[PDB]
Amino acid sequence: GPLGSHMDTQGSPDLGAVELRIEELRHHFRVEHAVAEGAKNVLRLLSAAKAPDRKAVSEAQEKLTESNQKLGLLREALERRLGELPADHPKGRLLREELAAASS
Repeated sequence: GPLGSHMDTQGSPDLGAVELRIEELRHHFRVEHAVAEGAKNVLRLLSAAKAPDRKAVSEAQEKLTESNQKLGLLREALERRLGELPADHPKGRLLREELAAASS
């Protein structure tokens, strides 16, 4: 096969491709982090009642667990994602902050 040219080496991975992956990962992170927080609100809400509903606590605990644990894989995903992106790049800056707000 004919080869031996220069495709012109760039720094960092392809931004266009990785940013597309960023969009969905951050999407997943947001949607889960939302209900993860929202569930803690619910647990506290019902736990502050002298007589909390036993079905409602199960409802909350379940959706809480899923999002909470998944936030782990979503976060560790984003951790390496932003680590390959320049901080001058808008996404890289905000993703670091959103992960910082989460736990990192």
